[PDB]
Amino acid sequence: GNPIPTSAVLTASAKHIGMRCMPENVAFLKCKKNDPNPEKCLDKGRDVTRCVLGLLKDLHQKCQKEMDDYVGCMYYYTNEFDLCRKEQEAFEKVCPL
Amino acid sequence: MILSVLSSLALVSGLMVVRAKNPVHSVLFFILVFCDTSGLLLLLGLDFFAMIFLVVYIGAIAVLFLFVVMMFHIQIALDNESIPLLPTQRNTTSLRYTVYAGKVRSWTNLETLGNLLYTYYFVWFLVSSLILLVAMIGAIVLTMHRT
Amino acid sequence: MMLEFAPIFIYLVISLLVSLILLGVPFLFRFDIRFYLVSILFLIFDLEVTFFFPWAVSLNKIDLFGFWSMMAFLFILTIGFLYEWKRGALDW
Amino acid sequence: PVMEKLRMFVAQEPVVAASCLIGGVGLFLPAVVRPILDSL
Amino acid sequence: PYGFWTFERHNAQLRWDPQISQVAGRRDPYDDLLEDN
Amino acid sequence: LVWLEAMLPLGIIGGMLCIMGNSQYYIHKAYHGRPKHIGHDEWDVAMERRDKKVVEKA
Amino acid sequence: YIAVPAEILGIILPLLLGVAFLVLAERKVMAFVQRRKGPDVVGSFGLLQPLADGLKLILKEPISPSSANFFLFRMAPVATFMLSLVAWAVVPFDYGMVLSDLNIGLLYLFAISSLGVYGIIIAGRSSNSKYAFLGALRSAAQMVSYEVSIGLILITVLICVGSCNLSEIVMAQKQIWFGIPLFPVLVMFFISCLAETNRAPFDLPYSSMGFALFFLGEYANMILMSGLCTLFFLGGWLPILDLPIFKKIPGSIWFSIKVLFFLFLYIWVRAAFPRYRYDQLMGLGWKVFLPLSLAWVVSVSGLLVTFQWLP
Amino acid sequence: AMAMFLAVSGAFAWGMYQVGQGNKIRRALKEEKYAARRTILPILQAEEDERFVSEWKKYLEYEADVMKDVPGWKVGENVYNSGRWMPPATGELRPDVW
Amino acid sequence: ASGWGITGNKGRCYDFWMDFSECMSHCREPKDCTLLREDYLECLHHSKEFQRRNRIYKEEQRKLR
Amino acid sequence: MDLIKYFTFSMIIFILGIWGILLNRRNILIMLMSIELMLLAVNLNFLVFSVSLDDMMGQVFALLVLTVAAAESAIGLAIFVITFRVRGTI
Amino acid sequence: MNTDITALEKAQYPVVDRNPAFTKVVGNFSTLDYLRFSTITGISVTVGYLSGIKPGIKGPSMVTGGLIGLMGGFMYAYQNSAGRLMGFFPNDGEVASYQKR
Ligand SMILES: CCCCCCCCCCCCCCCCCC(=O)O[C@@H](COC(=O)CCCCCCCCCCCCCCC)COP(=O)(O)OCC[N+](C)(C)C
Ligand SMILES: CCCCCCCCCCCCCCCCCCCC(=O)O[C@H](COC(=O)CCCCCCCCCCCCCC)COP(=O)(O)OCCN
Repeated sequence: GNPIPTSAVLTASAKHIGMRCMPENVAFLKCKKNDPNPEKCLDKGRDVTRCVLGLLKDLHQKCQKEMDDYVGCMYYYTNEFDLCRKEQEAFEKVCPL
Repeated sequence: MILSVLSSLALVSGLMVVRAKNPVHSVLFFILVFCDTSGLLLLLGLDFFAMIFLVVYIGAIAVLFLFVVMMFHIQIALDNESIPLLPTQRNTTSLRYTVYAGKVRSWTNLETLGNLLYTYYFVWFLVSSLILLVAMIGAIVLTMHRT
Repeated sequence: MMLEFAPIFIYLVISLLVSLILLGVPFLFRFDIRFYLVSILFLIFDLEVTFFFPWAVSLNKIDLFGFWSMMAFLFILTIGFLYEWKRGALDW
Repeated sequence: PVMEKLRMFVAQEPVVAASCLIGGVGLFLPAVVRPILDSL
Repeated sequence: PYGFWTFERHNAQLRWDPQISQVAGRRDPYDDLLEDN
Repeated sequence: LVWLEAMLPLGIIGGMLCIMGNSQYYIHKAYHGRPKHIGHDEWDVAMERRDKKVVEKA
Repeated sequence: YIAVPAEILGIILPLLLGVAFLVLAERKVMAFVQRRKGPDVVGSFGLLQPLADGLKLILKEPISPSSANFFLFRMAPVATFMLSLVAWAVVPFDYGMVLSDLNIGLLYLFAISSLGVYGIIIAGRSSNSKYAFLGALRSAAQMVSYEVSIGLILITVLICVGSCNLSEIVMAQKQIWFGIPLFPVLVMFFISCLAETNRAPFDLPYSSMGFALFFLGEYANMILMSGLCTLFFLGGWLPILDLPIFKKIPGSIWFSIKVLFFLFLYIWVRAAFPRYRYDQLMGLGWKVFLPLSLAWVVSVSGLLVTFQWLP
Repeated sequence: AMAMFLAVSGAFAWGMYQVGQGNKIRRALKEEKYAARRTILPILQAEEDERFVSEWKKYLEYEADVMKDVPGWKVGENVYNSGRWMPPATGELRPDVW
Repeated sequence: ASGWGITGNKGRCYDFWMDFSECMSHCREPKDCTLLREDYLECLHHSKEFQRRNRIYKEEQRKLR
Repeated sequence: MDLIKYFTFSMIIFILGIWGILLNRRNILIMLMSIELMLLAVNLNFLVFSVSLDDMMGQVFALLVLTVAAAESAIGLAIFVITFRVRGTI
Repeated sequence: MNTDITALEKAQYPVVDRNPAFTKVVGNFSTLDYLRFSTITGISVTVGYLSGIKPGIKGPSMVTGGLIGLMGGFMYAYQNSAGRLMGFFPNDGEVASYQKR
């Protein structure tokens, strides 16, 4: 049920992540900018992970077939945006953002 | 492993260079020295410098030395600065922190060099140009006999 | 990022082996000074070509300053080449 | 003069004249045209 | 002299590096990740 | 008409050129399942390593 | 990872077969140009001639001229054959059909081409013939003098792309091929490759295998330069500029077609023109091609910088 | 003749314009690719941080046990007087290239 | 020290160098910026960290026998 | 430990170059190839240190020293060529 | 590219238009600047003419010396005018001209 957050899924859904996770991503990046110590940024990282996996679950629940082929082909061509355009438009037609 | 053999062959080649009877063999081992040095540089990730070593050292200087040797006579002839780390890497390899911020847009050894070779340190570049011009001028005046 | 040279090394080894096989197929059954001047010119212009390679790739970052630095470099080597020309070192 | 010495040089050195012309154009563009476009 | 490294003529990197701090090739990796907004 | 007899060896060369390129597209895919990606940067390399580790984990 | 030798064999053996059939195609086209028919008896249309020549050359009982160190003489053809073959590990035939995807591919090709001078020099010296030594010495200088121009033309190509990756130079021509704007550059590159390979008007020039290895290396260099001329200027595997309905044809076919076209130009130029002299080869390569290549570099860089059309 | 110069010089202009126009598209595509990387960096960095902190807990648990006897020790003492955190060094001067 | 990194980012040890040099810009006695000089020199070579790891390994080996 | 090996290799190359300059005082060509070996060793030092310290001041210098080494080769070989002509021997 | 025109030793005279343009410095040439320009050019031309008689090239040597003199004198005059404008040399007339501006 829950998609595996690998390169194909993450890069395929990056377009939606960049429009629905800007608060958490910006907060985490600001925290990392001040201090790069991993033990002092675990609170923001968990928030980012929880905000991203919810989006990944929602996408799979809404358009399962329009996303499975897209992520499979992204894995096939190694995250090549130019070679994956027809299916990208198909997947972005169901999800407007 | 790869470092050890690629260094041993270069040491033997250099030893043969400095202790060769026929200068042709000396130049041939002098080529192998840079052939091994290029691989050693490639082990460091400096792909551009290894290719330039192939292009310049054994592409221009070695050819010039070979020309001079052949057609002319072929006549006969540690703990202070950086203490080494002992082999404790079973746990150290796991302790490898990767910062993805520096990988999102990564430069190559070529464009990293060219970003500052021509703008922030251009005077040294022009001084090397002048050195090349001096070499060009001095090649003629020493060796030139027309008609 | 440097993982693409191992195929080249294995290619070199296999080309070595196949060349040795090809050689083993029939086993089973004075001085001229211009030759030095041409090498000198080649060395100089090979260094010049070497110095072009960072410039051509990184010509988008540097702009109107690196271009003119390269132009001054080329002007100096062009004066050198003109001296090479009129002195008759390019003739045979 | 100029229109005769230039003609003599171009006639007997066509390749040098062509290379000099194209190089002069390639140097003229970023020296005289680029600042003009910088105003716009 | 007593503390010649404190003189202004001997402190030039302290005034040039801030001017070239944002040049590509010297930036903090996280700097460019936040310049979008 | 009559000039096509010089195009037979010159077409065998083209066949050899095609087969050299197509031999590394079905052999490399055979033992990876994926065509070779052009433009490998350290981001892509590291992300492939992370893919291998996550697939091995689950 | 034991499949890498399979790829290397699959790129090497068809290369040798293509070299043999390229010799046959040369001997056939040079015959049809001269209003005769080339080798036709052996095969259906002479297609079996290279195999017969190879077998006849193998079954000769040849002797080795061991009146030398016998090491440099025997390894010089090997030294040039390795270098001729190793340049094919980076040339891409389609999108993802390259053996080794270097990020320094252009400069790697320049290096491989520049180290090809040693084989002929060592062959010239190892043979005791003084005149052969002088001939090899002249050929090395010619190859060097035109390698300079080849490098300067590569710089012009690299300026418009911004990356040394050969597979990205082709992708940079999706708008138009670089042979259309830089047509004089294409002509100069073809002529330099003609002089680099000691072929056509720039062609001034032992037994059994050594000569066979030299011959195979020279023809593989011909094929490599014909491939480069279409890899840099004719769009590589990219289809014809317009009419996008034939897209069913694989991209590897277009690369093959363009390479065959450049090989046909090689044979045509050989058949159509006489041979230059050495005092004219060096002059032509040092006073007509160096200034033109440098001026084209300057012009392209100045035009791209002025209008901010850089990569 | 003269028309040859016209056609070659017009090709050199129109083709260079088209080369610039295609370089614009290539730059846009590359920028899209980069922008798709800056939106998924936080989650990858978060996972790396979790893995590293777990492994660091393991390493400190290891080093505390091995030399409990030694009087002078601190167990995970920063070697930097400033107090900044830095990644543990390795005996490889270029690890992420091979 | 220069700050130009190998991969196109800020140098690894550049921040330590800029802390040390800023300390030395308003300290005529160099015995009070020693703690920053040692940090900069330790970022270059990692001598202290390697020494600590070697000590841990030696202690482990001694306990082994 | 890899920096130690990289420095030791270049130190041995430098020592070999000095030996060649010293031992082969009779021959001139060896006295040039030994200088080139020394320059190679120093360039390797600069590149290894630049990679180790993560600084670009060693790569720029290696590129700029390549030019000096090549120009020294050119001038030295020209001087040797004119030297053999005059005295008729090496 | 980032640039900085500030100098280590501060100007001891009033500074007007701290970073002058090439055209403005050239337009600031005074009678003394033209005098030194002409003096350097004439000296160079005379030296070139006198030194080239023995080889047999009077005109060519004249032109070479004239080019050297023009370049040197122009850069000397530009140096003086820029220093006066930037405040490193006594700019008695510059402050008088640019105060009423
Ligand atoms: C502009 C940027 C720099 C461009 C050059 C850069 C490279 C430097 C090259 C310098 C060497 C070449 C200089 C030009 C050589 C040609 C000289 C020339 O044009 O004058 C000719 C002829 O042209 C003339 O009419 C004389 C011109 C010289 C007098 C001109 C006035 C002095 C000018 C010097 C100051 C201005 C600098 C030059 C103008 C910019 C020489 O006169 P004669 O042939 O000897 O006279 C013929 C009669 N008889 C043989 C019997 C003696
Ligand atoms: C789709 C595929 C299309 C075909 C692709 C392949 C193209 C090549 C096809 C074959 C062409 C013929 C090849 C013959 C090979 C030998 C010819 C060499 C003859 C040669 O080098 O000419 C020299 C001069 O001309 C030269 O210099 C020749 C080079 C000129 C290059 C063009 C430069 C023109 C620049 C104009 C630019 C203007 C537009 C841009 C602003 C010597 O001639 P000489 O005896 O007179 O000695 C010079 C005294 N000066």
